[PDB]
Amino acid sequence: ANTALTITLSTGALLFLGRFVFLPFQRDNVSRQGLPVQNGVTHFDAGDSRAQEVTSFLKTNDPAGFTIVDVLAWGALGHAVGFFILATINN
Amino acid sequence: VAGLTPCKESKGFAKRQKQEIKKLEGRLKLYAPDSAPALAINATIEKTKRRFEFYGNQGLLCGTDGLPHLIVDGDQAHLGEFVYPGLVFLYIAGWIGWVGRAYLIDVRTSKKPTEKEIIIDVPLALRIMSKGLTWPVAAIGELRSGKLVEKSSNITVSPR
Amino acid sequence: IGPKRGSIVKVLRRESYWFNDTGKVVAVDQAPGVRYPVVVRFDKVNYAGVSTNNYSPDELEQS
Amino acid sequence: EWLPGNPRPSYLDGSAPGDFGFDPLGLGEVPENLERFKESELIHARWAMLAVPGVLIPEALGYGNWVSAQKWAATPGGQATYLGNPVPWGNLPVILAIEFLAIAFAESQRNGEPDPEKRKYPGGAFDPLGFSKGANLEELKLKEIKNGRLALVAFLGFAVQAIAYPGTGPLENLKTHLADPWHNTIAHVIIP
Amino acid sequence: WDHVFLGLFWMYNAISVVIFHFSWKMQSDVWGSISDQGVVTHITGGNFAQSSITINGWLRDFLWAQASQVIQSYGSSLSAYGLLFLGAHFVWAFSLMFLFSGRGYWQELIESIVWAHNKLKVAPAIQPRALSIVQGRAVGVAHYLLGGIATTWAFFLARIISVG
Amino acid sequence: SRFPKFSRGLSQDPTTRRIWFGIATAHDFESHDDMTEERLYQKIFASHFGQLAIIFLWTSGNLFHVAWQGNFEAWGQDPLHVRPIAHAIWDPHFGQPAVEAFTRGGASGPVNIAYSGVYQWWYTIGLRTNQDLYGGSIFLLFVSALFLIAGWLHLQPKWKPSVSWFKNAESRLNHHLSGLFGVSSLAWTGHLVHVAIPESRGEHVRWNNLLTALPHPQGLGPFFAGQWNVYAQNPDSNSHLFGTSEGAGTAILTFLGGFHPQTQSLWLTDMAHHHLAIAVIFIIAGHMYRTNFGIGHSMKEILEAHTPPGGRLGRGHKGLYDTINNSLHFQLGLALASLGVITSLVAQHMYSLPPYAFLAQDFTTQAALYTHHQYIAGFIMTGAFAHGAIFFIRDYNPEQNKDNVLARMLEHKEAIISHLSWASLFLGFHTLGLYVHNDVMLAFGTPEKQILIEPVFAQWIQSAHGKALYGFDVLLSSADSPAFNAGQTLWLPGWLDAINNNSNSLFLTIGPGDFLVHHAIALGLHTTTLILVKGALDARGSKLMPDKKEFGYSFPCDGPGRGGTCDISAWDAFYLAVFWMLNTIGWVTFYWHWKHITLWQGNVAQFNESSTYLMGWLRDYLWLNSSQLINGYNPFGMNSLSVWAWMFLFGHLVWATGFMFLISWRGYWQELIETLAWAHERTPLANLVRWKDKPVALSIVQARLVGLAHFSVGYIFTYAAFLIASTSGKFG
Ligand code: CLA
Ligand SMILES: CC1=C(/C=C/C(C)=C/C=C/C(C)=C/C=C/C=C(C)/C=C/C=C(C)/C=C/C2=C(C)CCCC2(C)C)C(C)(C)CCC1
Ligand SMILES: CC1=C(/C=C/C(C)=C/C=C/C(C)=C/C=C/C=C(C)/C=C/C=C(C)/C=C/C2=C(C)CCCC2(C)C)C(C)(C)CCC1
Ligand SMILES: CC1=C(C/C=C(\C)CCC[C@H](C)CCC[C@H](C)CCCC(C)C)C(=O)c2ccccc2C1=O
Ligand code: SF4
Repeated sequence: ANTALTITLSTGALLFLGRFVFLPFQRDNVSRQGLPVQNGVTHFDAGDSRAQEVTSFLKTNDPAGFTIVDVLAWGALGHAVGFFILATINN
Repeated sequence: VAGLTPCKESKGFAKRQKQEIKKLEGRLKLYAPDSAPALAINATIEKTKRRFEFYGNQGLLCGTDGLPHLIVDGDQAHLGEFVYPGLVFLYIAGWIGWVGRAYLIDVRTSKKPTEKEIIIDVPLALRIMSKGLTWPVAAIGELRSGKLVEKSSNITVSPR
Repeated sequence: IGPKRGSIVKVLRRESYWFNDTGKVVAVDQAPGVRYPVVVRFDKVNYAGVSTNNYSPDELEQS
Repeated sequence: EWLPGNPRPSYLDGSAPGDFGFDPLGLGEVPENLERFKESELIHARWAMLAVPGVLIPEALGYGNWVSAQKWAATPGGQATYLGNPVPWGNLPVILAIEFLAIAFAESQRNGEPDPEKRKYPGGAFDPLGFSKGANLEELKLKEIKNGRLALVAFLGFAVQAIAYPGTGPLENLKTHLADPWHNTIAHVIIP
Repeated sequence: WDHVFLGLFWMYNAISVVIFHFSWKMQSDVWGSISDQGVVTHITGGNFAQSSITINGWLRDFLWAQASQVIQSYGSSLSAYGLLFLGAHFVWAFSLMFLFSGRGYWQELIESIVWAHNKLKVAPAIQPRALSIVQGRAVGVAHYLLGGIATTWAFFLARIISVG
Repeated sequence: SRFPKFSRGLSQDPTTRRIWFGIATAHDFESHDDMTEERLYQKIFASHFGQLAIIFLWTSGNLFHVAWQGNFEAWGQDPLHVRPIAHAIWDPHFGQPAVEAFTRGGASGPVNIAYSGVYQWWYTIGLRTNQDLYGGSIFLLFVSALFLIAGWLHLQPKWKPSVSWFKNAESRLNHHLSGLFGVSSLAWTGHLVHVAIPESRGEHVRWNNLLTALPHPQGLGPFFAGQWNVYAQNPDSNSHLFGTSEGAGTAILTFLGGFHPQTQSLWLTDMAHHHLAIAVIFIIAGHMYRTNFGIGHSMKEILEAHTPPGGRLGRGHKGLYDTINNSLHFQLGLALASLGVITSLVAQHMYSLPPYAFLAQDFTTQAALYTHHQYIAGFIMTGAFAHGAIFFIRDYNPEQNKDNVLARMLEHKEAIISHLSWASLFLGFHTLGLYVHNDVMLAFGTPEKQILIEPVFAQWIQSAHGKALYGFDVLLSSADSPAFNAGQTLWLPGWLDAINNNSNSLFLTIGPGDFLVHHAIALGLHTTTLILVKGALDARGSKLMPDKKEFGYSFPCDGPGRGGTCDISAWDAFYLAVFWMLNTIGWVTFYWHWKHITLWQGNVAQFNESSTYLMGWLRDYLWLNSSQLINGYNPFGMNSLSVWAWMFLFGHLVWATGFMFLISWRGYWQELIETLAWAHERTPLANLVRWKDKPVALSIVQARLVGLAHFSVGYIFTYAAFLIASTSGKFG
């Protein structure tokens, strides 16, 4: 039971890991891997207008670069773990 | 093992011994008892009774068909089904592979190497067919010394 | 030119039948402008049945 | 010097602490792989030397071995008895989320060091007794990997004793061995 | 030569239908037994006039009904006819390897095998080659005639010995 | 610019070959003249849309014929004693015995009995009446019409997508795993839960009562509150009759395992949970690659970073992302390799674990459905290997793939071909020698002298699954294993009851004949892999001919010189391995149909005594089951298997007709057609008629293709007939 506390703590734990623990691990990997590259150029550089990386949606005011996509990524793992926990407890 | 009864206590294996002699006994009914073709069927029956008493005494496993099944996993009871005659085979098959390999090395350093393969040099052949007796000590000996394998720089390779 | 007459060479030409094979040089042409002057004889024939082929000195090394 | 007379390889010169030249399969032959293997051999060993007192001293005080004190999480109710006392916060989603937060913050801060020597032995806050800033420095690092490899072999022993004899612990394997030592050995596992 | 090679197949087709018509025609209308009061019971009584006009009768009342003595001859004196019936099917399907394939595929497969021999220093000086195109067709038609003719030999010599 | 207009070099051909090759080079879009990247990808995209429209216009007519001329409601009332009707027959060539004999299933006229398992499928999924199938047929007519509109739309210059959109592999994988594999299996789960489970429990849920018929007693409350076990609370009992409310439960997502005890089929609550699991895991796996939002993966740097530092893989996978993304034949070969391994995983898991209600009882339908996916999978896997060969000729760049794993396959290609050759030769001598030995011992009156090998490895795997027949008792058959105690409260009460039953096909009792034919199967896969790996790796060149890449993929030969170069091309290795897949899948489906045709009538001892030697295969399977096949029509009369008796003979025509193209070769027929051209040009009253195409013989590649296609059509029709006439005429 206790859906309102289990989901909130598990999302807040994965967002704590996403902001303070694994954020140098994630920011290094999105720069080392970079954008996807076909034949030496970016997909947007090759002519795909739909492959342009959005910057208004990625314009974050967090001082460590933690954006709303990382909210939608690390918080999605916190609900996947949070519903893993709730299904395991309620058995 | 694997749901198979032993053939010495298998009722289906004893049924096949009963219906094989009975087939041969009915073949014997139309011959004279001292005739020459009746001695062949009488030798066939004693060959059959020797066979069924040999299969049951070796710890063979018989299924629901009354037939002896071989366990080739490497069981300590079942070594003579696959492991013991497999090591007997591979020794003989490696003997064939070692004296044919050593013959080709002995005729490659000859004046006409292609006339020694259509016309096999029997004094050269028989002096190494004896030498194929001790071939695991000579194959791994050539493997450890590097003489068994050829380096890829001296091997004819088709282009990419 | 050439490595030597009567010497053992190994063919580096990819499309030859005798690639990475021991061959014996029988003739090197010293005339200028010849692309493949070194004539190498092999103990084994190819599928055409010949053993005589001409290679450049860049496609052979001494072995 | 893991074998007297054996030629030590060119990538193992002996200047490293515990460089006894033991690499028959050549796993550390790559230079950049070998720098990761040196900081992997020490974290493993330090976790193993935190594990041998974590196995024997719970067993010698009578609170079970390291297996029967670990099966409570698979049970829906185990209550997490620590030193004979059930902790109130000892639930499986509670203690795993702390372990996936506290250790992950510790291991991410460990991996952030760019120096390949401070990754091995950091010092400073992790050396408050000042033995690193002392007269002996080389032999204590040799003491680290000789004690560490002993506990690494010990934890390998610890694990495969539980697979071979389930329901028993390493001091209970020691007490079984101390009664009739010429009958109950690894040959009971080798020869069934 | 290739026309002789194809005429060998058409000789198989011609002569095989000739001996099939022979075997069915006289097992149905000639060969049999005579009981009392002049009644003639043939081996396959009167079915040549009605079943040998369709290919299903030829497959059914000749190739299936009369092959009920070449396949259950096992455990008897005619079991070598069953063994050579099956091995004749083997030689026929072995012929289809040589007939349908060509030389260059087998030459490059032999080149891979020669590479494996060069690796272990067991290269023969007589170079392994694929069979020639005339030779591959000859080997294929030899196994086709041998396997099919041995199939008909085994089926005939089991059936008409069994019912004779 | 005549036909064909895509190739200028074939339009100037004055012969019949221009008519032929334009049919066969019609979809080889990259070999066309004046041909570019954008036109390649857009024509392939619209051809995909046309393929989707053909599939949906096929399903629409297979639904329309069941709804119109089939007794789907009468099969829904009694699925055990009613034959499923495919479609009606209107043949002007029937006599009155043929009309009176093809009238089956209580129909008003001559009808065809459906052996495609569409009735079992549509019953399990929720379709009950003919009006529901008609509405599905109209809906899929609309869906195929929408795909035709979308295919026409993307060839218009306003909506043409560029090659950079086509080569966007990360966005394609994210929206395929998230959308195609995730939201469609979650859509499915919404069907299976909303419609198929209440139609199994008698409740009629349609579009009119979708928003009112609650799928659970407490729906979407326990889902969002976390207690998901409420959805596994009250499962269907063992007294549940399918389609009726009595004996039913309320749980929508169970984890029971095993089979429904009345249908011998999988539980719709389990398949609903199965799809919610392969839906959560595919939507989560679809958030992997980087498209537009900063997070994700670039697969180029994944393949670049996956290099072993010891140099055993060379450069690893560096340069492989551009190699796959630039080569359409690499992507198509990977897709067909995965598709063959899953069309065969389809075949292996719908006979042993029947997923559709009353499919296990209908025997010939199950036989057709196994043989279907094993032949479609042995042509899809060979297409994968053939496309690997076409990649190595017209798409593999050795400069871009420098010392990576793909270049290192060419570096040691003789080792791979020679070791596949050794494995094929090992399996062939051993399997043939053991079958011929067992044949000799049954011939020589001694069945006991056979080398019979109990397949104890796969029997150990069956005992590892829970089969207590062999008595190995290691794990899931012994109660002392942790896997059993982790499973005995969760799924194993269904699974052990399903696997310890001896009437079903779930992990059958195997014997020495199964061992021997599994080595026949390994022989077939190994030799087909031998020819196909040999074609793919000697595609660019070999020691006989080093410039095979500059002659294209499907070139005939290289001439009689250098010994002879017949079948030297990689297409010819594909050609020679179509015979090997036909032989392989023939062995596979022979083993399936005889292991099951003896299981279904009870006497498994016939297979256990007779499958170890090939005279048992010839006599007790090929001869014994063909008793009512070839007696489908007689001089006395004709039965309902008569169409299957003609289709059997028809196969023996077409297959043997292929021999005419596979044995006799071109120049005989070219001189024959030269004499025919003289005869037409000199015959009075017929010389007036001219040809515009010059009559020539079939060309060499075309001859091998025509003989191969005839061989394949005869092979699939001889076995489709025998297999659907030796199980449907002797049911059991
Ligand atoms: C969520 C978004 C979305 C979704 C739904 C799809 C959907 C699809 N795209 Mg697409 N794509 C997208 C966005 C999307 N894409 C993006 C953003 C990119 C840009 C890079 C592309 C670019 C792209 C290309 C360029 C191509 C596709 C194609 C396709 C089709 C795949 C072929 C097909 O129908 O097989 C259907 C396959 C499945 C349903 C998956 C089934 C998986 C296995 C094989 C079967 C398992 C199912 C189960 C066991 C069977 C039971 C059923 C049985 C009872 C009958 C499919 C309609 C191709 C096509 O056909 O074009 C028309 C094509 O050419 N798309
Ligand atoms: C501290 C701080 C702050 C705040 C922040 C916050 C408050 C945050 C929150 C956050 C959040 C609030 C987040 C959330 C997120 C969420 C999400 C993102 C979700 C998702 C989900 C998912 C996706 C799931 C899934 C699923 C499903 C649907 C079903 C099936 C199962 C699963 C579970 C898988 C600020 C800025 C002021 C600044 C200062 C500091
Ligand atoms: C030439 C070429 C190609 C092709 C190739 C091919 C076609 C191949 C195939 C291959 C294949 C087709 C393969 C498959 C594979 C699979 C596998 C390998 C599987 C495995 C599995 C596993 C390992 C799993 C596991 C397990 C088990 C076993 C039991 C229990 C459960 C589990 C899950 C745990 C391409 C196109 C690329 C291009 C280039 C060239
Ligand atoms: C298989 C095959 C080959 C290869 C056939 C070969 C290499 C013949 C093999 C003959 C024997 C088996 C090898 C020589 C045997 C030696 C006498 C050594 C004895 C070893 C054992 C037999 C004892 C072709 O060359 C060919 C050419 C044209 C169309 C089709 C085909 C074709 O199908
Ligand atoms: S034309 Fe025919 S016979 Fe002549 S080389 Fe080509 S494939 Fe061989």
